[PDB]
Amino acid sequence: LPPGWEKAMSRSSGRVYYFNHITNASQWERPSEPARVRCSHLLVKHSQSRRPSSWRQEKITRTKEEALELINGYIQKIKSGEEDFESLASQFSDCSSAKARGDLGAFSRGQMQKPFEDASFALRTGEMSGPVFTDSGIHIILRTE
Ligand SMILES: Cc1[nH]c(-c2ccccc2)nc1C(=O)O
Repeated sequence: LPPGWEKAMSRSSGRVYYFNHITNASQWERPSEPARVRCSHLLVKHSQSRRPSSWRQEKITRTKEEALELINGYIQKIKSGEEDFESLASQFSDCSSAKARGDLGAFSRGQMQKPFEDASFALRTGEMSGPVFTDSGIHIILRTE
C-alpha cells in the first residue's frame, strides 16, 4: 500500500478498511514523490493555537476537543456530499486563505509546518486528509495538484 497506509478492522462492522497515519484519512476502499503539491485547507483554531485569533473571531476560546468535533462534523458533510470542501473552507476556516476557498497554492517540502507538509505530500491528487494537528490548530487538507 502507498506511504502511510495500513489495513485495519472496523470496530462496528468487522469489515476491513484502510487508515493512513500520516494524513489521518480512512476509507473502505483499498488505496491507489512530486517536488511540489498544491493544497487547500480548512483550519479550526482552538484556545491552545499559537495564535488564538482569526478573521472569524478576535479571541478564539473553543477547546482543542471542541475544535476536533467541528473538524469531524465538516469532514462528515464533505464526505456525504452535503457540503463541499470549498464552501465550508470559505465560511468556517480560521485561516485568511478562507477567502480563496482555502487554496494555499503550490509549495515544496521545507515550507509548511512539518505535520501539514507530510500530510500534503502523502495525499494523492484529489484526496482529502483526516484531522491534521499543528501549532496553528486542526486542519482538513485537500490536495488539488
Ligand atoms: C492564519 C494561519 N494559517 C496557518 C496555516 C498553517 C498551515 C498551512 C497554511 C496556513 N496558520 C495560521 C496561524 O494563525 O497560526
